[PDB]
Amino acid sequence: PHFLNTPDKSPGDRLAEICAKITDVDIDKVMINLKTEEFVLDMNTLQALQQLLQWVGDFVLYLLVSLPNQGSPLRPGHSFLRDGTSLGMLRELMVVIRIWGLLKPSCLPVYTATSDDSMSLLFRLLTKLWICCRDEGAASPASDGLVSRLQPKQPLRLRFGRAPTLPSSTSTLQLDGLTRAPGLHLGAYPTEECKACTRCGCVTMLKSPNKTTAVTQWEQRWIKNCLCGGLWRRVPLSCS
Amino acid sequence: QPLLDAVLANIRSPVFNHSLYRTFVPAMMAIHGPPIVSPVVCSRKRRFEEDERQSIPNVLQGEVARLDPKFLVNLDPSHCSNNGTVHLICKLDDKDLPSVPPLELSVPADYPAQSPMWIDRQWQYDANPFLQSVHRCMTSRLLQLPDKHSVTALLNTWAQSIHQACL
Amino acid sequence: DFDPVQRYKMLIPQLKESLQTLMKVAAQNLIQNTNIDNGQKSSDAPLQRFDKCLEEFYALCDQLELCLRLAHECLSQSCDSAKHSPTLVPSLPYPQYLAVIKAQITCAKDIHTALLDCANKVT
Amino acid sequence: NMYCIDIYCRSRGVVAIRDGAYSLFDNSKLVEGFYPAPGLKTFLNMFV
Repeated sequence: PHFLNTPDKSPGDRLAEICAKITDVDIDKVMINLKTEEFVLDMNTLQALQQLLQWVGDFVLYLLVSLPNQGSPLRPGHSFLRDGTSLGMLRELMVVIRIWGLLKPSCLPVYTATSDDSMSLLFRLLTKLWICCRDEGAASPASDGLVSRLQPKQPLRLRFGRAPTLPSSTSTLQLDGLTRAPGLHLGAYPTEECKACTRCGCVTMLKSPNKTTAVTQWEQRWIKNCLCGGLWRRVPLSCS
Repeated sequence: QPLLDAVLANIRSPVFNHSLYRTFVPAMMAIHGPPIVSPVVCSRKRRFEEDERQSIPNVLQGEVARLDPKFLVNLDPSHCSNNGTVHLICKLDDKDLPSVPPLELSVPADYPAQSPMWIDRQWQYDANPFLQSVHRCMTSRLLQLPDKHSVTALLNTWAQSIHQACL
Repeated sequence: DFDPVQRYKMLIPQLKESLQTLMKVAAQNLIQNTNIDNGQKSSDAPLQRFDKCLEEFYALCDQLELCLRLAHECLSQSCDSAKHSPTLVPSLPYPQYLAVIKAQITCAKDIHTALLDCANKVT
Repeated sequence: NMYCIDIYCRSRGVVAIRDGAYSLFDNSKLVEGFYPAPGLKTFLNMFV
């Protein structure tokens, strides 16, 4: 909904939705195919770089490196990548952040090295599996070889926001009345918390003030319950 | 020479100590690969229950455990439980001649004082002339004791005065 | 033909200056990252890779360490040779020296076997 | 002092091997030192 576009013949929502029906590869061509002007909304756009850009980049890169992990200790391995619609949303995100980088130089780097940007081949292989994952289609072997090898731009250690388990149906429960024994989305996951770190349902545990300037959309969005995040806890800042 | 990192750490005022994560940990985990530098489980309860709750401050306990077996300390009427913590009712049961048990009520373990108080002395000492001389000698010795202590110093001085002033 | 002392002497200033340069570029990357994240974008300039810096630093460190270790090994070899053999080489007859070395090895092996049989008899 | 390798064990039995003359980016440059390209070490180890 960040489309604060000038009045046009149609709305930005339906236009970004129909952007899915686009060319095969080279998103640098898709951007000129649809539009490139009416996307800027603020000069102080430096909000998703330190928080979201690295996040979405790590997510898509893990989605890449997951392909050679077909023989994983799981029938679906780590994930499916059989929807395409979500991948279409990811493509909309990557093209709009390409426009952002064209406008605001605080774009999303490759996070390791050798940007020679580098998201081009990434988007290319995403679309290559897209034609294999749009609708009523099976997964391809050339894309396997294309994704198997890795460049000097492939980090690791992704968050994987999830909740700790509680499988005490009739089996086992290692707890008492007190003394929990120890064993994030907008980043802010250091080694030991040094802020409010408002605990939440599953993974958030985000800081209460967040030291924000204009990213108030997220904070004002997560004041109430969250997805598997109604369990807003007050876990103390027992840093160790 | 590289004070630049020092002034940068000085600059690091904002609470978001997570940018340095993305700044440093990629290359660190790349060139150094100990993802588990301590896979040993660490889950211990710091404070469950730890208290004596059944005796006096054990400082005086460890002190009185060292004294000679010729000193027999007992328990007086309950007026030195926790704060005063000491009712030095002692008997010099040994080969030497016996005498009147001392009082020697010291103070909290901080020790801004000593034991000798001598409450029951008023009639225990003036009645017997020899015991009166013993009391005189013990007072003269205690006054010459710079900052006497809880059990050792007081009882030692008392015994030596009792067995020196025989004459 | 470079010498271990010479290679050490020429590597130490390169190591120091590489340390200085990598620390400077690390500070530059840190202040740029903070300005882009904490404050507003002011450092409108591309930084460096920052990985090659400490990578080549560790490379030169490993090189220095292994060459100094080789020099130490050479000195230890010379010391043990002078202790276990007299300084004589083309003066001493080479076949006689080879036979003496073989006899020394056989004698050491015999002493080791004797101590091993002793330990076994202790068992 | 030539053709460095680097093996290291981290998991219960997992010991990874790499060529120490690449600097995490082979297409860019080299380590200005020990000679790279030890050869087909990958298949040599994959033998077992």
